[PDB]
Amino acid sequence: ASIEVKVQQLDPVNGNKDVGTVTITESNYGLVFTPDLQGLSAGLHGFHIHENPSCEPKEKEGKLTAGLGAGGHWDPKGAKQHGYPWQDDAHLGDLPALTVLHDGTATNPVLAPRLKHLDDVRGHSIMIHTGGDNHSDHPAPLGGGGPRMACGVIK
Amino acid sequence: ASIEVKVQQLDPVNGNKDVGTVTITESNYGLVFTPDLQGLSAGLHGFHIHENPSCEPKEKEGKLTAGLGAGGHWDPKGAKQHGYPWQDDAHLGDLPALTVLHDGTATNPVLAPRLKHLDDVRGHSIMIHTGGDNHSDHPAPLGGGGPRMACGVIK
Ligand SMILES: [Cu+]
Ligand SMILES: [Cu+]
Ligand SMILES: [Cu+]
Ligand SMILES: [Zn+2]
Ligand SMILES: [Zn+2]
Repeated sequence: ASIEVKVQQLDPVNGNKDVGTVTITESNYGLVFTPDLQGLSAGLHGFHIHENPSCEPKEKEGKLTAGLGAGGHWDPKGAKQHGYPWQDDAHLGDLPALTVLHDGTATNPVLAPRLKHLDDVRGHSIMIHTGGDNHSDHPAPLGGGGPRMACGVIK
Repeated sequence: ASIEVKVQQLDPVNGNKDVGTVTITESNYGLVFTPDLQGLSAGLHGFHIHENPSCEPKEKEGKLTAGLGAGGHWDPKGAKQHGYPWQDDAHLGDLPALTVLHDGTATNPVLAPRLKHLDDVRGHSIMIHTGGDNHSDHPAPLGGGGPRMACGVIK
C-alpha cells in the first residue's frame, strides 16, 4: 500500500518546477515518507503535513506568496503548538525534517510514528520549507521553517 | 531520563578529536538520539549501534583501522541483515541516518522505534560512518556506510 505524491518547487512568478515525488507507505511503526526529489536547495528542511489539499499561493500584504493555500500545520487534535514527530501534544502534521543532499537531491526516508494509516493523510498537503525545524515554536514560530519551498497534494 | 554519550572523531594517527555528544532519551515511540556535534564532515552519514562498548582501532591487513574495536552492527535478535529503522528483521542497531549540516555541526534528533528502554543500549557503541545509509546490503554492504568516522561508547 502506498501514496505517490507529486512535489513541485513553488514559484508564483517564474513557474512551479517539478522536483519528484514523496511516496508514503505504512510500516509497523507508522507512516514512512520516502523522497525521490531533485533540484532543491541543499540543507535540512522543515517537513510537515499542512491542512489543505492545496499548494496554491495566496495574496498576503500585497504579495502572491508561495504555498499559503495549504493553510497551517495539520492539527486535527488541536495541540495548537509545534513539536517533535514523537510528541503527542504537537501538531499531528509535524514530521521529521527532510535532508536534501549537497547536490539538491533527496532520498532519505523518514518515519512519522504518530501517523498510522495511509487514509489518515489523504486530503492534505505535504510542505518542504526553506528553513529547518527545531521542533519548537521558540525561538522562531513553527520550528523556524519560514517560507514554503516545495509542496504536494496528498490525494 | 537520559544517557549522554561522548563522541570522538576517530584518527589513530593524528589523535582522536572531541566532537560533542549524542544524548539518548526515552519517548512514547522509542529511543531518541539527539546530537550536539561539531567538527564533522558535512553530509548524511550512516548511524548505528555496534556490538562492543569500544571505539578503539584494530589492525586489519597491516593497517590500524579506525573504530574496528566496536565490532559489527548490534544484532541481538540475529536478523543477519542490514535494513531500516522500522524493519523488524533488520539489525536492532540500525538507526536513522545522521544529518551533519554544511558547517560540520549536527543537532537534528532521530527516533529508533524498535528500541524501547535506555538500559537496552548500555554496553554497546554508537557509530557515525563516512558514507551514508540506504538501509540495505545492496548494492553495498551495510548501507554503504563504509569506514568509521566517529564513535562513542554507551555507558
Ligand atoms: Cu510546514
Ligand atoms: Cu491501516
Ligand atoms: Cu555502523
Ligand atoms: Zn507543526
Ligand atoms: Zn545494520
